[PDB]
Amino acid sequence: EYLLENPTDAKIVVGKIIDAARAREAARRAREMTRRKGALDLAGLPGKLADCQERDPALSELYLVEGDSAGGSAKQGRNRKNQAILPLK
DNA sequence: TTTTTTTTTTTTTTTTTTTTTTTTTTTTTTTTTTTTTTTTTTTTTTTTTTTTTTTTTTTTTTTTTTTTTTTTTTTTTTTTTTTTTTTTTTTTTTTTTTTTTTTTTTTTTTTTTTTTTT
Repeated sequence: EYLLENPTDAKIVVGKIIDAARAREAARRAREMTRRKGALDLAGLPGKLADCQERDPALSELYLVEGDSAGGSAKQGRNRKNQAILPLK
């Protein structure tokens, strides 16, 4: 409600947050985009992998879990944008 | 208000690589054919007393050609070296034991929908 009420202060705070995010992004290591597992294309990755939507590394995670039951428990609750799961045996 | 620069994913189809279906050659495997072993009995072979006329060894002496013999010069034998094979320490790898962590499959039964063939 406060953000909707105060446009100028909200814009100033958003500018500060964007500057902080840019400062965080500048220091990261150089990299390149990577294909991710998807419905239309699998990219030759395992069936057990439950990959994420984010194509950029440094904004994605891989959770190495112990089995298929733990894999399902972690896959049900996660963030599909960043987090991926690869259940071992 | 019109007009100008740049950015990427698509019209893409062709080159490279990968994956997936194939069928010549040395190593297994089932068959027939030839080496082994145990019984019957069977004429047949073979073990053992008696007699007998034989034909080769032992009295005695003879010689000659194999046994004496010495010596030259070869040539098999032995020495060193190195290579090839055999054989045994050494190491590596794999399997089994019993409590732990993880998973993965094949079929019945009915009813309805896709998904190919005719």
